[PDB]
Amino acid sequence: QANQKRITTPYMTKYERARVLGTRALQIAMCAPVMVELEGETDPLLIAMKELKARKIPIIIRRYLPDGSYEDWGVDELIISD
Amino acid sequence: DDEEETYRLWKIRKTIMQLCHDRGYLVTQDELDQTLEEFKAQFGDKPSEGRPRRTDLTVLVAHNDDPTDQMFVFFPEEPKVGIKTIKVYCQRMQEENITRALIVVQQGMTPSAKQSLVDMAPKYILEQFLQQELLINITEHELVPEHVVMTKEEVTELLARYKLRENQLPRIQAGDPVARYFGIKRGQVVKIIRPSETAGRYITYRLVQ
Amino acid sequence: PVPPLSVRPAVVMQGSARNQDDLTHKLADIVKINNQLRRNEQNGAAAHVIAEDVKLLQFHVATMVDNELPGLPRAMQKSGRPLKSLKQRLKGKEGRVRGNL
Amino acid sequence: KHMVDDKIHSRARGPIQILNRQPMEGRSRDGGLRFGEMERDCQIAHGAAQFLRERLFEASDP
RNA sequence: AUCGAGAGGA
Repeated sequence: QANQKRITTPYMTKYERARVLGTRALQIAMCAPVMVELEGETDPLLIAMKELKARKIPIIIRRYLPDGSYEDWGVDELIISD
Repeated sequence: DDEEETYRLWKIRKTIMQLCHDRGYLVTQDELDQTLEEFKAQFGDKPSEGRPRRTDLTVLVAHNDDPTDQMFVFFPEEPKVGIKTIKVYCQRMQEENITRALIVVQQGMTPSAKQSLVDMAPKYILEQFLQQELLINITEHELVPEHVVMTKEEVTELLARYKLRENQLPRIQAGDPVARYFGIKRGQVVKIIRPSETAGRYITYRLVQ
Repeated sequence: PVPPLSVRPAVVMQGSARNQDDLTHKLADIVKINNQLRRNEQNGAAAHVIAEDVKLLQFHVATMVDNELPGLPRAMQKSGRPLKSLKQRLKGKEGRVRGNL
Repeated sequence: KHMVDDKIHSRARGPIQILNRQPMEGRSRDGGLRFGEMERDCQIAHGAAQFLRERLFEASDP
């Protein structure tokens, strides 16, 4: 599939948001570098929420189409609904 | 005893003309909506006495695309259709160069005739219809949405777009009443356009298996 | 096929009574009757006696597989209670699938 | 006779059964709660695949 | 600890 075109919705889903937040929170809790300036935050959930609001999440979503193909979306490339 | 029979025959004729028109065949307007008086003046008033005899209600109708492709409409005399009647009809289609026909039985089909219908399908194809299902036009019921046959090009286009196999699609049996009305075959796909209360219009695709 | 000890565990009493599983009891019955059949067929036995032995071995194996066979009586322990077959272990609710998976 | 003191019970990695390595039954045996078919049903409707895996595999019988 | 039964609560 050419990267120039994609058929999936440009909006992140609730399930995608939940799993991205959980995975990034686990990564942060396992001593990963942070992409935001932590004012005083010390808990991975709110750190990941701040990273999501900053659109600086180093995670790529592999949206598997039913036909067997997949489209790769960056978190920064998806509109956050909430 | 007689008015009932002529009314039944007129209604069957109207239903067959509508079925042929829906199948894409040359059906004239007057023959499409033929009234009781016109039917009487054209065929007769006393089917019991012989006017109209069931043999005279034969219909020759041609396809829109090719007059070289046309089908026969038959109303057999006997109540139960036998292998002899099937054979004489097959001989008639052989001499007249006809590949499609409709058998409008009065009561039912003999098992040998049904087996011959099954086995002889490739060269000559012909279908069997009880008289009772023909007294009403099924496609005009409110529960029956609009069914339209898809050409091979449209089926390929649909499959290409939805990136799915024919299997993935929902199915309609070959013995389904609407499938029998349209005279489709296993492997063809129909397009069902029905009103919806959540979107207005919905199109679903059914593959015959 | 003989299941391992995990499938049919030997429970431990509050003292030292090592009660065997019902599957283990059925297996012991199968082994004893199979040895009896082997010795009978190696020695001289009547046709009807061999047929009765075959019927009993059929019953034992079939009750190990499933102990709810129509007509034929259920396999009873030497206490007065019906046994539990491998089919009963995973039949409905409280069974293996619906109750542990 | 319904005194709450006889109804409260919590479990965190207690004894397990012998036939299957799943938590025991009954507060008297320090057994956990049953995450049954309807519970898995509601979690399916939720879409919480990781929570379903944690309940039925990770926290039950890894 | 296992089975079975009974009594119960929402």
